[PDB]
Amino acid sequence: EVETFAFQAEIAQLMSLIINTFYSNKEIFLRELISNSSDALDKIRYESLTDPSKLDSGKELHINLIPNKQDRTLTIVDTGIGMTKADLINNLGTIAKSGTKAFMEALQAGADISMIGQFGVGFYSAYLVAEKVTVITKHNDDEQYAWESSAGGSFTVRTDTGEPMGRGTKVILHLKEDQTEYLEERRIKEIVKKHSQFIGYPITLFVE
Amino acid sequence: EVETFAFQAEIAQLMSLIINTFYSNKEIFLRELISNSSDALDKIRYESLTDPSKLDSGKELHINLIPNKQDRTLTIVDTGIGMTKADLINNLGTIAKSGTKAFMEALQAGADISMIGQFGVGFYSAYLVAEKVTVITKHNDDEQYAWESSAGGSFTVRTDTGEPMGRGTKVILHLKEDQTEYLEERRIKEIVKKHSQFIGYPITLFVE
Ligand SMILES: COC(=O)c1ccc(O)c(OC)c1
Ligand SMILES: COC(=O)c1ccc(O)c(OC)c1
Repeated sequence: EVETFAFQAEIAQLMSLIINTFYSNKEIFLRELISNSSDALDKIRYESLTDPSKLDSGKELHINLIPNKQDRTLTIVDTGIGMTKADLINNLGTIAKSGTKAFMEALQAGADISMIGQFGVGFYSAYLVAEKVTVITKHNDDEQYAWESSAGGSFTVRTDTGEPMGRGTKVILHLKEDQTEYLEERRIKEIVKKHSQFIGYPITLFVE
Repeated sequence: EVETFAFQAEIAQLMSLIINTFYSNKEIFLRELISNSSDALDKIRYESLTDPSKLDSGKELHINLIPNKQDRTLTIVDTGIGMTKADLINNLGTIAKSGTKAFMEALQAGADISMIGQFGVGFYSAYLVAEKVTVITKHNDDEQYAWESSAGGSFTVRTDTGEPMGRGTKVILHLKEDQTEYLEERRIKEIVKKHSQFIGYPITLFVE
């Protein structure tokens, strides 16, 4: 049982701007997703300070990067707070409609695509490299869900019955055919060291 | 009725490090506080998406900067989410104990004080310039409280009976005697334009 939703107009415009603008510095998508993971891990850590049972669903707070050259996917897994169904539908827990407005203004006023995360909409930079993005997520207060979108104006939500994850978010990037450099160990290491060296959680790059 | 609490050891060490290290670039405190305000304004905006009555306590989302040369105070007011008493006691809603550990590591590994906000403890940069900091805060789910600290290991919390604020946080910076440049309109404008030009809420600098 799949539900199909329309992106808000402003988010659909932001997505096609990302997909359609000539912009070579695509590697910033990973920085953006790891930061979001870091924020989600901060929120569950904070909750746990006053309610340690919040961590019943898994105590280890970390980030895994899993390339798979067969499936052509790069997956970012965190054991952060997770998202509820309502969070997923509301632009994955973000204020994306006003974040998009602020980002658009900035882009006229001289800004570039790499500053996207300053406007709270760094998630959508996933579309610099992915033809399709699948987000599996489990929050303590809800069931496990899968969100999916290949852009074009709509996303689906379904309850996910695949591999239980306990708590956190997996962002599965189905990479565009010319973006397979982001599955190479060397290149992912370079990028993590470049843009994500002061993240306060361990980041494990899986090998194949 | 005032309660006096001990800072966690790690926070007390972070504070005296801020107070005691030779570091000229003190102006970053304002960037750090405005960002925290921006995050708080993002959280109430998000909550309001699905429950517009959240905004009953005030619909305008913004930031005010109020210098007062008489009192020698610079106050940053936001109409963000606010903090509960429990948030105030738990390091003002932050994961400051692990943020301090990550920041300390980074400072050995070559980092400088200006990167503090990357470790989620930018609030404490207030002590680059303030001999004392008072935080008045009102969350929808709680009463209005005042938190206060001149560092030295302890902070107080009291319910605040002064001017009702509706919803949000006021950070009152009692500036060190040699830090009065941060009360000059020109200097605050310069800093806001330098470090806080893509904040997605209006920032009003009051005049005297
Ligand atoms: C709370 O939201 C999250 O847990 C979360 C985590 C990772 C992400 O890449 C993400 O995109 C918005 C959201
Ligand atoms: C939710 O926390 C807040 O609303 C908040 C707002 C402004 C600040 O400067 C701050 O320091 C921690 C916290």
